[PDB]
Amino acid sequence: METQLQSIFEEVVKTEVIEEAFPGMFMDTPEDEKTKLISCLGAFRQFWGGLSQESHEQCIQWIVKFIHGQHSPKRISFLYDCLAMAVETGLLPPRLVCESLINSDTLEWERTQLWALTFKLVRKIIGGVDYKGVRDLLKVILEKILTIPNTVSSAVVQQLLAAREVIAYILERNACLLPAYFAVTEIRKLYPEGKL
Amino acid sequence: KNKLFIKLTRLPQYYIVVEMLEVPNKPTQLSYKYYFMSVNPAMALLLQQFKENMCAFNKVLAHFVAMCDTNMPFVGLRLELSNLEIPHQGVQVEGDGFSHAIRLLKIPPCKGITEETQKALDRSLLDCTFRLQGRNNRTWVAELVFANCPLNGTSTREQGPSRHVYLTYENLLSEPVGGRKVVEMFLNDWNSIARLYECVLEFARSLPDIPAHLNIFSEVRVYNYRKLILCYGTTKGSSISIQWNSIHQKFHISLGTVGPNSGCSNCHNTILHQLQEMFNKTPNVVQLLQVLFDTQAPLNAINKLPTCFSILPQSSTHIRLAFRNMYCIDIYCRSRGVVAIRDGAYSLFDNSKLVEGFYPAPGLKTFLNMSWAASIPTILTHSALNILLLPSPTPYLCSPLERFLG
Amino acid sequence: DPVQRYKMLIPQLKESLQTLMKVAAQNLIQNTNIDNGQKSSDGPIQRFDKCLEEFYALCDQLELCLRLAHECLSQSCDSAKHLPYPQYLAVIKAQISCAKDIHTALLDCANKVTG
Amino acid sequence: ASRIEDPQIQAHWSNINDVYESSVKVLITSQGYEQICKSIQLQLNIGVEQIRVVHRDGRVITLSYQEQELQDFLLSQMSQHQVHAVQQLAKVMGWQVLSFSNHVGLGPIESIGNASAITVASPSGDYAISVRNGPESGSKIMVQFPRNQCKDLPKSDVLQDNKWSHLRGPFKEVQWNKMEGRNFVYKMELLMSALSPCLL
Amino acid sequence: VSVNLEAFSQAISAIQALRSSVSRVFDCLKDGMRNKETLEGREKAFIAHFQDNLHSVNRDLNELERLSNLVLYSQLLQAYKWSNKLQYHAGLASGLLNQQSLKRSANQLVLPPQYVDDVISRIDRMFPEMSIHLSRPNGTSAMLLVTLGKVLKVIVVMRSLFIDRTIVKGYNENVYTEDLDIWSKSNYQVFQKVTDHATTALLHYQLPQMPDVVVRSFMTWLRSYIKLFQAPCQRCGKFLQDGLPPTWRDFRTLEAFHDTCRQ
Amino acid sequence: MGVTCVSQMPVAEGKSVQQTVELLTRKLEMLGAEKQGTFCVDCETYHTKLMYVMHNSEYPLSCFALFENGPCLIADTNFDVLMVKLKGFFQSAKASKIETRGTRYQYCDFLVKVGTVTMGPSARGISVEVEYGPCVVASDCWSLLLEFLQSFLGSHTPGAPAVFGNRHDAVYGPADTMVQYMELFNKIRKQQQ
Amino acid sequence: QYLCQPLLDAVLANIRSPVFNHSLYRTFVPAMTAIHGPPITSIPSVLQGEVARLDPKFLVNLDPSHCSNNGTVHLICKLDDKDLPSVPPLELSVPADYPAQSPLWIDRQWQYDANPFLQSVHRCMTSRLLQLPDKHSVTALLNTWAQSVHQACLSA
Amino acid sequence: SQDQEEIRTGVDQCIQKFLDIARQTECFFLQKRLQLSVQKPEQVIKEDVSELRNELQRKDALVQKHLTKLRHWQQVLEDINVQ
Amino acid sequence: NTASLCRIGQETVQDIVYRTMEIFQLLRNMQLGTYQDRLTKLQDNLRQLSVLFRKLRLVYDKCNENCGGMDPIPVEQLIPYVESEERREIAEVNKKLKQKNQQLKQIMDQLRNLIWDINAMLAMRN
Ligand SMILES: [Zn+2]
Repeated sequence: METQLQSIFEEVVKTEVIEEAFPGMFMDTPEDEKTKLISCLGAFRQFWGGLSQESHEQCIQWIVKFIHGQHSPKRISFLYDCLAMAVETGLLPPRLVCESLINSDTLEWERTQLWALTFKLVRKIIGGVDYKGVRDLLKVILEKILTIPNTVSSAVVQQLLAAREVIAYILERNACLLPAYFAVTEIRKLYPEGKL
Repeated sequence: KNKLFIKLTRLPQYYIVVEMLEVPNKPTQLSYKYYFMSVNPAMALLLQQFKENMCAFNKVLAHFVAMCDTNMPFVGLRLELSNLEIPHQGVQVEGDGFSHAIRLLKIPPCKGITEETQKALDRSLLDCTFRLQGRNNRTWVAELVFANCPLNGTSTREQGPSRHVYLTYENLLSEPVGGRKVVEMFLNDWNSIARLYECVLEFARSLPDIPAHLNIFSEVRVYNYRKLILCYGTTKGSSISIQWNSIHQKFHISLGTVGPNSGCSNCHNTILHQLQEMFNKTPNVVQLLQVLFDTQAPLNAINKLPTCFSILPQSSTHIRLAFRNMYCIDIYCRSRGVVAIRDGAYSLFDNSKLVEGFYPAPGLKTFLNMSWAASIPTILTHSALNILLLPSPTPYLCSPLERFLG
Repeated sequence: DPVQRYKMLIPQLKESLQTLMKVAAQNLIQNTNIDNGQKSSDGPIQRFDKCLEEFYALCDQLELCLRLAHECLSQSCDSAKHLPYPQYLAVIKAQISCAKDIHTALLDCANKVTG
Repeated sequence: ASRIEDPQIQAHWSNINDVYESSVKVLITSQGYEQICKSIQLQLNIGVEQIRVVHRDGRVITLSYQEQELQDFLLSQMSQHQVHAVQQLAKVMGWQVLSFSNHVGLGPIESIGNASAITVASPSGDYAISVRNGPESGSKIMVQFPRNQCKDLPKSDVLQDNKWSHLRGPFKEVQWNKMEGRNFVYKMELLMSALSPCLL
Repeated sequence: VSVNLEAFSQAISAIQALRSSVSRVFDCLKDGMRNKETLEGREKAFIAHFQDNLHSVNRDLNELERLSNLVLYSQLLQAYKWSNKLQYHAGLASGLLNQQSLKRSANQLVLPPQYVDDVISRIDRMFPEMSIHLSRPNGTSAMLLVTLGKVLKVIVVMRSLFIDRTIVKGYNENVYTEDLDIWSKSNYQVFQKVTDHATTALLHYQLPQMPDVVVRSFMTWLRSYIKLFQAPCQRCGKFLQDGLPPTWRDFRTLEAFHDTCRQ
Repeated sequence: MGVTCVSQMPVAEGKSVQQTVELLTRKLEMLGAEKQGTFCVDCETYHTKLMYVMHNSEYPLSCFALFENGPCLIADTNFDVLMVKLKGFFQSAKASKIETRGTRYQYCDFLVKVGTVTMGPSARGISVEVEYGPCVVASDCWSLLLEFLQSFLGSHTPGAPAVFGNRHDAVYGPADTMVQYMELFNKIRKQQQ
Repeated sequence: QYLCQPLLDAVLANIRSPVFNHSLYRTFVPAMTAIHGPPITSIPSVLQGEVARLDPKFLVNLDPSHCSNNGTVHLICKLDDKDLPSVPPLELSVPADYPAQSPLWIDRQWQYDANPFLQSVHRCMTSRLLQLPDKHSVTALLNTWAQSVHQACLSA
Repeated sequence: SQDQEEIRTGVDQCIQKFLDIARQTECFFLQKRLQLSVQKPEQVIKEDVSELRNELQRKDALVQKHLTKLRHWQQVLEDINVQ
Repeated sequence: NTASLCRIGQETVQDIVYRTMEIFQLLRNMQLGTYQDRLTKLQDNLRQLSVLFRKLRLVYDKCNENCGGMDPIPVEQLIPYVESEERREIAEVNKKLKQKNQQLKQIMDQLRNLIWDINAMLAMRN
């Protein structure tokens, strides 16, 4: 079953070996981003509609560990666009994706492009979570931000700051994702009185 | 069903498929479709169309066949470079239009080499371009270009700070053009180059401070990044060569005579093994120059003896001479031009004779050439050693020493 | 005889190596103990130096025997390679001398033309 | 032989022939460098209906009675001998060969014969030459001048050291027309001597 | 015998190796451990080096035991030594200098038939397997029938002390034995490919001036075709590609290859 | 005379005698082999000792008479006429005639012939002969025949024949092929079952 | 193993003794020195090389407009050739530790829109980056950019 | 002057040095020829004139020898054919 | 003049290495009448080799002392990149050699036809 999803997603992003010898002579434009996304979304929709409810989440953990196992950032952003349209079309419940994205242990701050693209996608898809899920996401995002040192490199700081926009979006009072009392309760549980 | 399978003989498992189709508007013309097939009871693996831009030559067919035959050997080399964690740029069209090349960025640093020498090497490697040549298209050549050469030579190698070394590799007939042995041999040559760069850096650092006799006694001649040819002698005749043999993982020195004044040999061929071991234990070249300068003068005298006398090479600066088998004598060379001779068969401990035995009776002949008291050494000048060993007519042209033992 | 001697010394060389390794081990253990808490008997001990010189002496005797045999065999093969016997040695030495004259002539000419 | 005069052509017909067979020995040398330029030689077998060609590199080709086939084949063989001449000349002048391809596939799709390719480097480092001859488009030679020598290449601020200013750079082309000598090999060595060290 | 000389020379080196290896074990022990930047690293480095040194002593001792099983006058010896030295030196020098020749041009036939006959007889003296039959049916141009075992029957066509045409035929096939069948084919594709490769070897072996070493090398290359049908290709390991035995022998390297496997 | 090997390959499973040849011959065609005519080998026997007379179609005019271990006479076809004339004087035997009839396939200097020794009117068995015309030498061309056989025959490949016998520089002969055929024929006649 | 073992055992006994060398030293100094005698008589370099070995079509330079001289190197190079010079910057962010984390091209769709040819070059170069293998180099991105521009020139 | 590895490396070094310096002298001569041809396009023309005249003389001598042989064989054949 | 002396210097340095190679081959073939011939051959080779040294030396002195007025342009400034009565004598000699080559081609064609006709007849007579 994870073999099925393995064959699907690996057959999505295969790379051509014999190209760069006789470059561009093969008669075939490789599916550009939109057609490839539509085909990927269709095949994953087949596997998802086939899938059972209780098996709904271990496959998502496999998806996110397969995305975080990648190395090319274009590949990662393509599969994140796939996950974004898979949430946006209504196929996926928009809480499992966010939780398995953040609680993935491959998400460390040293993987700065993965950090930036991940928290960009969570900024895109957090608007649909119910408020208790937003509260738990707030807690795990704060605990993810808490692992950064006092000093980091001067180039990675802007890609690290992508979590700050998710935090600013959750604690924004006009957006009203959750009651603000829950937000200050989670914060003051993590930064008690006297802690910067 | 009307297709042609053009197999590539140089690089196997690759098949071009040329199919012909009828064009509807012209009943007297044909259309050609070219595909790149590959095979592993033959099993096909992948297939890809390739059809984009006297009349019997079909120019595009021969063009595609030549392009495939020229490009496909590079794919295996790229895969092998990627499999050994060697960061390399993709196959790129060279500036002179027609070509293919795989320029490496960084090599795996080394094993068994100090960190500072690794840094000095990594900051001097400018380019590691690989190219293909040779009939049947199966010879590879890597051109390494180093900068800031430590020390130059007597030859015309004192040009701009850019030394170009070409390393060629030709795999066997089997084991196709793209394989593991080529890059393995390349890494072996790189390791040898690094282990030699160790000694060249040591020598370059020690060049400003020289005991001032080895400077005129020895001179560097060539530096091809894989061999060190130093030359020593009063007339700059003798030559020693340093090289690292990765097969045995030990330094290999080769001695020769290049100069229009010398004996019949390098005169150091009797101490070649002890010098090999000496340089293998402590890789320092200034010690080699010093011991050569110290031991050349006694060796020039000990080589001209009649070959009766037998030369047993013991540890360095301890050459043994033995008239017949009954007699013996030890040659202890030391600095400042002195040699200490011994009784030979005598034992440096409890007074018992060795297997050869036959205690040399006179002993005091060495004292005038200035009971068991031959066992203690007697120093000389190398000039008294010249007189004691070069054959003078008698006070047949025999030596003094062989007259004594005779 | 040269092959026979090489055979005779080989068992002795193995014996000398065994004693040199064993004596070294005994000396190192006593020296470490003297330094260490363990106090070891004075005993005979046997000096390591005497054994190391004995091994070297056997090695020289073997090398001398082999070097002589190799030189003797090389001379014999060369002699075979090169009616009365006095005239035979005479024509050999004559050929040898004329080759040397050719040598000297080529040498002196090639050295007088330049350098 | 009368029309094409640049590389060379030679033919030595055999003494004994037959009523249904004959043989020649074609050689394509250079005008001045006969010794070194001896890499391409042919031995035609003129049968009753087919001409069999045996090249020196172990390649047997069965041509036709059609003159165009033989003419195109001989033109391609001359084009290949042209690059073999440069190879054998670089072997003699001590120039280091960097690359050699007998049938190159990069460039314009060529005529009856496939294009040849060679690239050699000067013995003293910096300078280098490249040659591409073909039956239709040939004699495309371009010298590789070193950097800091053209003075027209756009500099970059990323290059903050002078060590990188010694590599062979701008790849300037040379016109094979309006040159000296009388043969491709004459012009090739004159160009090699021009890019040599001035010992005058 | 020469085999004894090599065994003695190998043994002399083995004694030198044993003495050096024993000195190395003690000399390294005297220096003792080095810092190595880490406690585990220093202990490992000392143990590894000592064990390698101890093993080398064992290996060198074993070789000496195994090698035991296998095995007016002085001027004459000086002349012998100088003759051997000049022979080796001049051989190496001639090889290295004729390998790389700087000659670029010539500008700055008639031959006695008995001389060609003598050259052919000298070449036939060596290679006892090959038998060359001289004949002059048409003019001074000689025609050689060369029988190689039960394998080949080559028809060389000399115009002078020069090789012009070669047509190999099978042993069972008929060369017609008489007025010689110069113009014919073998009727077998393998022998036709061998004729093509022989013409290729002729075009390859072409010395400019000396007309004897060319024929010597041609006969030597032909003699390599005595292990035909009995050798495997050195590229594919196969005996048959498209029903053909390996047909090419590399010049400078008498090894077998199917001509499709270039080699 | 080119080194040859003949072996019998069992039909196996429930494959009919003819069905197996049809398949084996198609497998040979799948080697790029091209048919080069037809071959008929008809042999008659005599109970005199025992006489054998066989004639391959590959040889147009020869008739081979083999006397077991005794010498083989390669003679013209008029030999059969002499045999018939003697017939009243000669022994005849009882319907021991054996024939193998099959297609000839040529694969680049190797001729492969697969046929069904049809005994009398009823087929039983299969004979495969691979010949090499270029290979005049024999007994060490075995490596070749073996490699080619493992290519197509696969299982049931013969581990040589004894007609090669003692190692010798003796050339292979048409008589040797006929002796192989005679041993094969004695085996079909008696294999039974 | 054979004939050496007690020596091996001895030294394997006595490692981690602090006085260890003394003891070795003592018992091994005199005999040896008696017998043998006296003793003896900003921007990473890989990026600089990749830049030095580019085709003269490119004129790569640093980026002081956004992050400058920090570590990962932003680059605006150029396109200069017989082809087309559409949108020369293609800002490339090469992260530190170059033989990993293949560099990413910061997308700028604001300039590649408004004209069909630029939209086509953007589409084809993006697809070419999708088909590029993992751990690609800077030269790979430059070459695929050039060939994508060329495809847009010929396909249109 | 008054084992195998020594002579081996020695001949390697001396022969390679001789070859390099010979190729360098050849390069110098070729440079001088190139300069004289490009800047003095008159001595090269005189050289071509001399070479062409020598070629014509050689061709004339060869045709003379061929005519002598042809006349000899013509007389020989005229002698035969008779009865 | 000087451009031909330079070609002479080229041929001398191209021939000296061949002479040394012949000397090496002669010393190699000298294994231990014929000895006198080998000795005089080696001596003649050495004498001609020294004469070649003298010739190359003198032509070197000549080309170095010449240095005609027209050499202000250093090397690499002469290669062309992308971006009277002597000619009449040349044309006359060219026309003459063209006519002679056409005649020689006719002669060679006739000789080839003769040889082919004789070979065919002597082959078919059998
Ligand atoms: Zn093969």
